Amino acid sequence: IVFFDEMDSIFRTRGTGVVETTVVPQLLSEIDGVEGLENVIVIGASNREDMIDPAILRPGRLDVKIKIERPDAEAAQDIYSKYLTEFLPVHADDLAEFDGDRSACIKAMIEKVVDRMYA
Amino acid sequence: RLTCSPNIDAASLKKGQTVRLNEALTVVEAGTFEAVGEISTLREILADGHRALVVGHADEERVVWLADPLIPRKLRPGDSLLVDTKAGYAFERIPKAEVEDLVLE
Repeated sequence: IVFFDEMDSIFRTRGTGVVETTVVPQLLSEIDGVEGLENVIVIGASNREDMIDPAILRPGRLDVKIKIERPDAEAAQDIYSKYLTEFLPVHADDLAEFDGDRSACIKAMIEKVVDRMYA
Repeated sequence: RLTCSPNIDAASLKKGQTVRLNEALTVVEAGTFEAVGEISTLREILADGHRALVVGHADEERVVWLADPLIPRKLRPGDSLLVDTKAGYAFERIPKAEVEDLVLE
C-alpha cells in the first residue's frame, strides 16, 4: 500500500502554475502499468480535493472517493468515549454520585458535555 | 590531413567511418561506425541535408554532420542519436518507445 499524503503539494495541476509540471504524466503511466497487479493498492489523502486535477481522479486510477464529514452528536459522543477512558482519575465528588460506578459516571459526563457543546 | 595507403580505395570510404592509423599516420584500414558515446536529441535537420542541429544532455545544442547510414527511413525530430562532440559526428539512431501516443488515444 502506497500512501500519498497531502496530494495538494504534488499531482495538483499543471495549468495553474503562476519539473513540477512533469510529475503527473509519468506517475499516471506507472499507475496504469501497475494496475494489472492484484495486490498493489494506492491510497491518497488531501484536505482540498479541488486543487487536484481530475485526470488522476478519472475512472480507472482513482476510482474510489471517500468523504469524511464533520462529526455529529452521536459521532461526538463516540469520539469523547474514545478518549474519556475509565483509567483517568476521577474526583470523589462525581464518583460518589454513582456509588463508584465508573462507567456510568463517565458515560453520563460524555452525554452532558456533548449536549453542552451542540446546544 | 592523412594520406591513404594504396591498399585501400579512397572512394570506397564512407563519412563518419572509423579508420585505423599507425605510427606514420597513414590510413591503411577502415572499420565500422562507433556504437558507444553520448546520446543527443535531434532538434532539426539543416537545409544543406548533411548537418543536423541536436541538443546535448546539459541543454547544450550543437550542429553535427550526419553519417552515411543516416543519409525509408526518414529521421524525425525527437529521435535520439549517438554523437561524438569532439569529432562533431552523429553515427547511429537509438530506438525509443513513446508512451504519450498510447496515453492520448
